[PDB]
Amino acid sequence: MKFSAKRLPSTRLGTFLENRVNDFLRRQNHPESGEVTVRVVHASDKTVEVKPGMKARFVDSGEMAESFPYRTKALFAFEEIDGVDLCFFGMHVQEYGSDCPPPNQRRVYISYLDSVHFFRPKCLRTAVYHEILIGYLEYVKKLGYTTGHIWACPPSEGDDYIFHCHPPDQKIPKPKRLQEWYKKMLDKAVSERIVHDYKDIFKQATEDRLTSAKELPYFEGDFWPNVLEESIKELEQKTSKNKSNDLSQKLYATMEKHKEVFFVIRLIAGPAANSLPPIVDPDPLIPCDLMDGRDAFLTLARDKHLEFSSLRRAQWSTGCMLVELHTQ
Ligand SMILES: Cn1cc(-c2ccc(NC(=O)[C@H](NCCc3ccc(C#N)cc3)c3ccccc3)nc2)cn1
Ligand SMILES: [Cl-]
Repeated sequence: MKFSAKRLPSTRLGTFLENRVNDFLRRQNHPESGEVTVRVVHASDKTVEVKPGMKARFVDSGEMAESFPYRTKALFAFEEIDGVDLCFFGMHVQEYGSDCPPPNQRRVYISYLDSVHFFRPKCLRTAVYHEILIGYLEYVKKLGYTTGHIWACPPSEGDDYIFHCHPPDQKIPKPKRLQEWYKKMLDKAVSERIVHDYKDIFKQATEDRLTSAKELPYFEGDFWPNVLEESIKELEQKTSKNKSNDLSQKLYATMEKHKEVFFVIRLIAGPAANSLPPIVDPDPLIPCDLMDGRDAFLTLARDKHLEFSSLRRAQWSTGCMLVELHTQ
C-alpha cells in the first residue's frame, strides 16, 4: 500500500523503539517473525488541573501549582504477517518535562496500553511487549526523565482501552498476573541497567519521607487525584465538640492498601539526577484528532465496524486505521 505503516512519518522515538525490537527479533532468528514498525501518531501539549478539594487546600494558599503541563503521545507497533500489516500494540503516555513544577518534574506516566494477541510467533509476544516498554524507558531516561509511573490495572470484562472488540479468546489478565508481568519487564530493565530500581508507591512515599499530599505526583486520569478529592470530602464532614496532617494519614492508609498496583520506576538515581541539563524533546508536535486520547479511535472503529477480533479482521482494521491517519 501507499497507505502502509512504514509510510507514516518517522520520529526519533519511534525509530529508537523499532530498532530495539527488530534487533531483538533478528537475534532470535525465528522463521515465523516479520519486520516490526513503530510509529508515534500523536503528540500534543496539555495540562492537568488540580481538582477543587486539593486546589482549595494547596493551590489557593500558594503551596502547589494550579496545573501541570505535559506532553501526550500515542504510539503503535505493527508486524508484517503474510505480507500485510497488523497493529498489535498501542500506548498513550504523559511526559512532564524539566519546566514542569514539582512534584511532577521529569516524570513519565503511562496512561493506557493495549494489545491484540496475533503477534507471530506466540512464544515471543511477551518479549516484544517488554522490548517496547523497556525501550520507551531507556529513551526517556536518555532525555533526562528521572522517574516512570505505572498503574497496573486491567480493563474490565468486555471493555477496551485502545482497540475495539478484542478476540473472544484473548483473556484479560487478573491483577496478580499483570503485576507479575510488569515486575518481569522491570527486572529485565534493571539487569540491562536502564532502570536503577523500582518500588511500590507506599514504599517509595515512606523512603521519600512524604509528609503532605502536595508532594505526590499528580497525573491526568490517575487514581491518586480522585482518592485525594474523596478523602478531603470525608474529612470536611467531621465535627468535634469541645475539650491537621489527617489527609496525609488517609493517603498513607490508601497507599498501603493498594501498593501492589502502583509502580514507581527510578531511571536516574544519586547525584546524576540533580545536575541534569533541561529536557529537550527532539521530536515535533503531531496534531491528529483521531489519536488525541483513546476515545476517538474507539468511536471510529464502532462507526465503521472495525474489529480486532480475528487475524483477518484486525489486518482489515489496521489497513483502514492507516488509510484514516494519512487521510486526516
Ligand atoms: C472479549 N474481550 C476481550 C477483552 C480484552 C482482552 C484483552 C485486552 N487487553 C489486553 O490484554 C492488554 N494487553 C497488553 C499487553 C499485555 C499482555 C499480557 C499481559 C499479562 N499478564 C500484560 C500486558 C492489556 C492492557 C492493560 C492491562 C492488561 C492487559 N483488552 C480487552 C475484552 N473483551
Ligand atoms: Cl494500562
